[PDB]
Amino acid sequence: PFFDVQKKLGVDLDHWMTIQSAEQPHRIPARCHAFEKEWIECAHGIGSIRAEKECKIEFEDFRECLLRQKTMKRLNAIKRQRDKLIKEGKYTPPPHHSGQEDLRP
Amino acid sequence: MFMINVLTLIIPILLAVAFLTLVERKVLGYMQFRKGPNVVGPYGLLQPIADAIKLFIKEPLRPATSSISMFILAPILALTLALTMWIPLPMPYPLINMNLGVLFMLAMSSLAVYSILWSGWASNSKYALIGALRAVAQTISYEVTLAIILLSVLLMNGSFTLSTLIITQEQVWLIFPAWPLAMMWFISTLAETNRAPFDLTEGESELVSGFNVEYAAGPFALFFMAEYANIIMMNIFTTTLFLGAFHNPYMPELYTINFTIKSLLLSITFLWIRASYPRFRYDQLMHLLWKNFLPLTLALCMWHVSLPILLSSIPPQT
Amino acid sequence: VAAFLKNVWAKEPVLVASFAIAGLAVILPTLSPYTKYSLMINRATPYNYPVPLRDDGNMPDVPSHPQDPQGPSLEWLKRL
Amino acid sequence: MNLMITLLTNFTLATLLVTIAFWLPQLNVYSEKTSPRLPFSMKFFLVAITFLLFDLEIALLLPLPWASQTTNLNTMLTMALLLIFLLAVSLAYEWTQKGLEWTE
Amino acid sequence: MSLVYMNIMMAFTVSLTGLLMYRSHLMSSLLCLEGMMLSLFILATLMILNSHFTLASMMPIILLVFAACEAALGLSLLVMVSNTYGTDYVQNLNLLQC
Amino acid sequence: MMTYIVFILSIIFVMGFVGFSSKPSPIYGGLGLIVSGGVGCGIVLNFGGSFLGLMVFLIYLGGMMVVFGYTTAMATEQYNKVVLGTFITGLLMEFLMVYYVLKDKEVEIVFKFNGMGDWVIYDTGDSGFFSEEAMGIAALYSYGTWLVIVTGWSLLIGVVVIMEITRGN
Amino acid sequence: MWFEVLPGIAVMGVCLFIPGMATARIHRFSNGGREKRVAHYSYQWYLMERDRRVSGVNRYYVSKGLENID
Amino acid sequence: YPTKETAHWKPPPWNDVDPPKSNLTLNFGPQHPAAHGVLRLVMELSG
Amino acid sequence: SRGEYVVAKLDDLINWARRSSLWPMTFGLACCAVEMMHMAAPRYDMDRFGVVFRASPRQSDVMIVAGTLTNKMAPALRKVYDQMPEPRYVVSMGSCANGGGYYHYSYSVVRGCDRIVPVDIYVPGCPPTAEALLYGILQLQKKIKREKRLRIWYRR
Ligand SMILES: CCCCCCCCCCCCCCCCCC(=O)OC[C@H](COP(=O)([O-])OCC[N+](C)(C)C)OC(=O)CCCCCCCCCCCCCCCCC
Ligand SMILES: CCCCCCCCCCCCCCCCCC(=O)OC[C@H](COP(=O)(O)OCCN)OC(=O)CCCCCCCCCCCCCCCCC
Ligand SMILES: CCCCCCCCCCCCCCCCCC(=O)OC[C@H](COP(=O)(O)OCCN)OC(=O)CCCCCCCCCCCCCCCCC
Ligand SMILES: CCCCCCCCCCCCCCCCCC(=O)OC[C@H](COP(=O)(O)OCCN)OC(=O)CCCCCCCCCCCCCCCCC
Ligand SMILES: CCCCCCCCCCCCCCCCCC(=O)OC[C@H](COP(=O)(O)OCCN)OC(=O)CCCCCCCCCCCCCCCCC
Ligand SMILES: CCCCCCCCCCC1=C(C)C(=O)C(OC)=C(OC)C1=O
Ligand code: SF4
Repeated sequence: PFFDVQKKLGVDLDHWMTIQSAEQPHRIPARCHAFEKEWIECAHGIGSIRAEKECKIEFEDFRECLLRQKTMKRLNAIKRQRDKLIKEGKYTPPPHHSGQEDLRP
Repeated sequence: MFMINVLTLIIPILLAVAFLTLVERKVLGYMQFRKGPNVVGPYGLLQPIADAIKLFIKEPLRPATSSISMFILAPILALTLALTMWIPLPMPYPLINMNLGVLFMLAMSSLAVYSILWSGWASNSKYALIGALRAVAQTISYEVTLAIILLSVLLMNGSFTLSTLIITQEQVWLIFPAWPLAMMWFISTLAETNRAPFDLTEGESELVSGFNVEYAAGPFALFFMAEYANIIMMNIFTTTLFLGAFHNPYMPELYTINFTIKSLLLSITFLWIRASYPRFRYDQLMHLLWKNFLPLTLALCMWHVSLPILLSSIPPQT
Repeated sequence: VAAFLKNVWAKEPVLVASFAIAGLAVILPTLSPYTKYSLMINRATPYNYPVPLRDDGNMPDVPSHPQDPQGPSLEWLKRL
Repeated sequence: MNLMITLLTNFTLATLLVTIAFWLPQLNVYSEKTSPRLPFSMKFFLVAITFLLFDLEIALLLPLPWASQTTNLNTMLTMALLLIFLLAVSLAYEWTQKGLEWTE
Repeated sequence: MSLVYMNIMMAFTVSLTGLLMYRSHLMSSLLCLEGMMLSLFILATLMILNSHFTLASMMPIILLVFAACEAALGLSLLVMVSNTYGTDYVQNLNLLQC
Repeated sequence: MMTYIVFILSIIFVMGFVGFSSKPSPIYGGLGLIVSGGVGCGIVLNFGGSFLGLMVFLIYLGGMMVVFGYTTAMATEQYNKVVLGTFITGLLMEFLMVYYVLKDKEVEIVFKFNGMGDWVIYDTGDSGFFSEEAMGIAALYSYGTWLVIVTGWSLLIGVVVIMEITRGN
Repeated sequence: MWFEVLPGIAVMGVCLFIPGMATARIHRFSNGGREKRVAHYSYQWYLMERDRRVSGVNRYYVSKGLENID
Repeated sequence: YPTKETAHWKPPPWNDVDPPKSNLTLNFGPQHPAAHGVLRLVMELSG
Repeated sequence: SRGEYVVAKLDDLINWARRSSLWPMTFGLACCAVEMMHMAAPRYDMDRFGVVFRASPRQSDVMIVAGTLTNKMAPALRKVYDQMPEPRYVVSMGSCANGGGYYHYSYSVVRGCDRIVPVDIYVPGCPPTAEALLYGILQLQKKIKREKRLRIWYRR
C-alpha cells in the first residue's frame, strides 16, 4: 500500500529531503554529490534487480565515498608502515612533514 | 594570558556579588526611611567581608541528607552555571565570542533548575521536595516567555550572536521598537531568579517555609551568591539586549562605563521593585504567565515575525 | 458588535490587545507596499559566487564585465 | 579550547568554594548535637507537561531569525505565523478545558 | 567506518538492554527509552554533519520533538499508573494475566 | 591525545549509558542521563553542530529531563549487587573494546571500525558566510512545509491527548 | 543621607568595569594592538589561517602589506 | 484448562472496572516570629 | 611567641566577623515583639549594625526570646534552639523571658527562659525599650568580642 498521492496530485511533500543531490539551500553540495548523482542516473528506471548488478561500480564508489573505509584502511597502512620504519630507524620524516617549512600561500 | 582574562572575569563577578548585598541592604534601607549598614566598615564597606567570613565558618545546619552526592553537586552546578552565563556577554568584547551566545545563555539558564530540583531531592523532607517542585514549575514557566521574547527580539538582530546586538542598536535603543517585549522580559527575568514579588520559597505562600521543621539545606552562601550572579548577569543581559550603549572600537571603555552604569541602574531597579510590592500568590503568577504574559508574547512574536517583511527591514544574517 | 467590543476591552484588555496584534500580524504584510522589497533584498544578497557563462555568441542580456550597463542592478536598493 | 579551559575554570572555582564551604566550618570542632508517599497534585504535572510541549513548539520556533533570510518568504511567513498560531491554539485549548486552573 | 559510530551504536544497545531488562520502576524504563532517543539524535547528527547534507539538519530536531512528545505521553501514562497503584512499580501492572 | 577528543567523549558517553542503564534508582538514572547528554552534546559540538548541541542543552536537558526529574520527585519516594555488577560488566566490555581497537587499529563488533581518531573523515573546505547546518535548519520553513504541518499538528494533538488522559474522567 | 549608598555602588561599578576593560586590553595585547579577529564563519577562519600562513611567524596578527611583494 | 500454576487466577470484573485500592495534613505556623510567632495551625490541604 | 600572636589575630578576625554580622531569630511571643519591631524601626535600625531584620530561623546567630514563655511552647523553644548552628546565642528580652515576670506564679508560665535554654544576655524591662534591647545586643557583641576560642585551643 504505497498509495503514491504525491505523484497523483503533483505535490512535493517529502521528495526534497530524500537524497543528497536534491535542491539545497544556498546551493550547498554534499560531500558525495557527484557519486550519488552518478549512482542515481545509473539506477534510474532500470529497476532494483538490474540496479543491484548493473550499478555495482557506482554504488561501491558512492558507499566508499560515504564511509571512506578503503581510504582510512589505506591511510592506516601508510601510517603503520611509517611508524614501523621510525621504530626500525630506516626512515626520518621530511621537513615538510615536521612543521618547519612555512606553508604555501 | 587567557587564564588572566578568565580570572579577571570571574573574580570581579564574586566581588560584585559580595557588594550587591551591601548595595541592596543600603538602598532598601534608605527606601524604608532607615539606614543600611554603616557601623561595620566606613560607610558599610566591611559588611560583605564580615558577613562572608561569618557564613563560611557556620556549622552545617541540623540534619543529614537523603542524597550526599546531589547535596554536593547542587551548589557546584548552581555556581558553575552562574559563572558560565557571563562568558559570552559582549562587554564590548566578550570573553568567549561565540556565534550562538544568546542561545547558549538561554540553554545554560534552562539548566539552572537542576540545582533547585537536586537540593529538593537531597533534603530529607517530603515538604521541601514539594516546595522545590513549586519553584521549578515557576522557573520553567517563565523560561517559555524568556525564549519567545528573546526570539522576537533577535528577529530584529539577524543572528544569535550577542556581539551583533551592539551593532543592531547603534541608531536607536531596541527598547523603542520593543518596549512591550522589554517590560514582559524584565518581569519574566525578575520571576526567573525567584526575586520579589515572585520569591515564594524565600518568603510566605509556601508549604515548607514554616517555623521549625526539617530539611537540611546546603551552604546558604553559595546558593545566595549564585543567585546574585544570576541577578547581575540578567541585568547586564537586559542592558545589552534593550539598552545598548555606544561602542567606539578605539575607546571601548566608553561602552564599558556606559553599559556598567545602565546595568547598575537596572539592578537597583530590582532592589526598588522588591522594596515596593507585596508577593503574588503562587497561582497568581501562574495566571500572570499563562493567561497574561504568554498570549501577548505569542501575539508580539507574530508581529515581530511579520514586521521586518512588511517594512522591508530584515536584518543581515552575518 | 461595538457593545461587545467595549465589554471585552473593559473586562479583558490583555486578550483584546493580543488578538489585535495577532490580527495585524496576519493581515498587514498582504497590504504593505514594502513586502515586495523584502523578497527583492533577500534574493539579491550574494551568498554564492556568480558562476559565469560560456560566451557562445548570443547573450545580449548577460554582461561581460561588472561595470557593464546590462545585467541586474541595485539602484532601487541604493535609493529606495 | 578556550571555552573548555573556561568551563573547567568555572567548575574548579565552584568545586573549590564548595570544598571551603563544607570543610572550613569543620575545622572548629563544635558540640556533638545528639538531642532529638508524598501527596500528589495533577496540576504540577500538567504545568510540567504544558511547559514541555510549549518548549517543543519553541524548538520549532527557534530558527526564525535564520528563516527570515530565505527567498521563499510567502511560505516562510505562512509557516511562521502557522506555528505561532498552533502554539496559541494549544494555549486556547489548555484554557477552555480547565487545564490552567489553581495554577492558572 | 568511523570509530565514534561504534560507540554511539553500543550506547544504543546498552540503553536497549537496559530498557529490555526491567528492575523495578517504570521511570527507569522511560529513562532508558530516552537514552535510546539520545543516541539516535547523536548518531543521526554525526552522519548528517559528516556528509554535509544540508536539508537533513532539520531531521534531528524533528526526531527530538516527536520523541519528547512521546516522552510526555509516557510520563502521563506513568502518572496514571502511579495514581492507581501508589507506586510506579511494574509488578503492580499484572492484572492482564487473566 | 587531543586529536582523539570525540572518541574520549564517546567513551564517556558509553560509560554514562552503562551507568544509568544499570538503574540504581530513577533519580541517579536521571543524573546519569544528564551527564551522558552533556558529553554527547560535546560530541555533536565537536563536529560543528553548534545549534544542535544547544538544542540538546535547551530542549533535551533543558525541558525534557527537567520534566523527568520533576515527575521522579512527584511520583517516587526520595531514593545494589545487581546494579554495580552489571555496571562493572558493561565497563569491562567497553574497556575491552577500547583496548582491542587501540591495539589493532581495526575491530569488528557488528561492522568494521577504524582505530584512528575521527578527525580523518572531515572535509577540507569552507562554507563561506554561513553555516551549512544553520541554513539547513532555516530551511524548515521555506522547504519543509509539510514537515512543519505534521509536527505542529502532532504537538497540538499531544496537548489534546495529555489533557484527555490525565483528566481521569 | 541618600548619597551614603554611593560608595557601595561605586565599588560594585568598579567590579563591573574590571572584566570588560581587562578583556579589551588583553585582546589588544595578544593581537598586535588591534581587535581580536572574529571568525564566526568558515570564510573568516580561512582568511585568518591564510594570514597565519603568509605572516611566516605562525601569528595571524602580523599584517603584511605592499612591502611583502615586489 | 486449570493447571497447578494457573489456578489462583480469578475471572475479571464484568464491567472491567477494578476497585481503586486522602489528602495532605500540614502542621503550620507563621514564618518569621515577629508579628504573630505563637500560632499553630493544623491544616488539611487539598493540594 | 609567634603562634600566640597569630591565634590572637585570628580570634580577633573571627570575633569581628561574628559580632558584626549577627543574624537574629526573634521569638515574637508577647508584647516584647512589638518593642523588638521598634528596635528594627527606622529610629533605632538594627540593620545598620549588621543585625539583619527578618533573618531565617535556620541560619541565625542569636535567638532573641522576646515575650512570655509558656509551658505549651517550652518544647518548641527548645527545638528551635536545638536547630540553631553554633555559635548560637540567646538574648532574653523582658521580665517574663528573664524570670517569669508578671506571670511568675502562674500554673502555665515557664519561670524565665533560662530554665529551658542557656541565656547570654538578660534585657530587663516590661517592655524593655528598643533602645534598651539595642543596648543588650551591643553588650552581646561586646561579649562575642572578648571570646578566646583559638587562644584556648592553642593553650590546651
Ligand atoms: C527593560 C527595561 C525596563 C522596562 C520596563 C520595566 C520596568 C517597570 C516595572 C514596574 C514594576 C513592576 C513590578 C512587578 C509587577 C508584576 C505585575 C505585572 O507586571 O502585571 C502585568 C499585568 C497583568 O494584568 P493585571 O493583573 O493587571 O490585569 C487583570 C488581569 N485579568 C483581567 C486577566 C484578571 O499586565 C500585563 O500582563 C501587561 C504586560 C505588558 C503589556 C504591553 C502592552 C503594549 C501595548 C499593546 C497595544 C495596546 C493598544 C491597543 C491595540 C492597538 C493596535 C494597533
Ligand atoms: C553533574 C555534572 C557536573 C555539573 C557541572 C558542570 C556541567 C554544567 C556546566 C557546564 C555546561 C557546559 C556547556 C558546554 C556547551 C555549550 C555550547 C557551546 O560549546 O557553544 C559554544 C560554541 C558554539 O558557538 P560557535 O561560535 O557557533 O562555534 C565556534 C565557531 N567559531 O561551541 C564551541 O566553542 C565548542 C567547543 C568544543 C566543545 C566543548 C563542549 C563541552 C564539553 C563536553 C561537555 C561537558 C559538560 C558535560 C555536562 C554538562 C551538563 C549536563
Ligand atoms: C484572528 C487573529 C489571530 C487569532 C489567533 C492568535 C491569537 C494570539 C494571542 C494568543 C491567545 C491565546 C489564548 C486565547 C484564549 C481565548 C479564550 C479565552 O481566554 O476565553 C476566556 C475569556 C474570559 O476569561 P475568563 O474565563 O473569565 O478568565 C478569567 C480571567 N479574568 O474570554 C474572553 O475574554 C474573550 C476572548 C475573545 C475575544 C477577544 C476579542 C479581541 C478583538 C480585538 C479586535 C479584533 C482583532 C482582529 C481579529 C479578530 C478577532 C475576533
Ligand atoms: C575591586 C575593588 C575591591 C575593593 C574591596 C574593599 C572596599 C573597601 C576599601 C577599604 C575601605 C577602608 C577599610 C578600613 C578597615 C578598618 C580599619 C580599622 O579601623 O582598623 C582598626 C583595627 C584596630 O586597630 P587598633 O590598632 O586596635 O586601634 C587602636 C587605635 N588607638 O585594626 C585592624 O583591624 C587591623 C588592620 C586591618 C586593616 C583592614 C583593611 C581593609 C581590608 C578589607 C579587604 C579588601 C581591601 C581591598 C583589596 C583590593 C585592593 C588592594
Ligand atoms: C603573622 C601575622 C598575621 C597572621 C594572620 C592574620 C592576618 C590578618 C587577619 C585580619 C585582621 C585581624 C583583626 C580583625 C579586627 C580586630 C580589631 C578590632 O576588633 O577592631 C575593632 C574595630 C571596630 O570596633 P567596634 O568594637 O566594632 O566599634 C563599634 C563602633 N564604634 O574594627 C574595625 O574597625 C574593622 C575591622 C576590620 C578587620 C579587617 C578586615 C577584614 C578582613 C579582610 C581579609 C580577610 C577576608 C578576605 C575576603 C573574605 C571574603 C569576602
Ligand atoms: C560571598 C558573599 C556572601 C554574602 C552573603 C550576604 C547575605 C545577605 C545578608 C542579608 C540578608 C538579606 C538581604 C536577605 O534578603 C535574606 O533573605 C531573606 C537573608 O537571609 C536570611 C539575609 O541574611
Ligand atoms: S516582660 Fe512584660 S511587657 Fe515584656 S513581653 Fe513579658 S508581659 Fe509583655
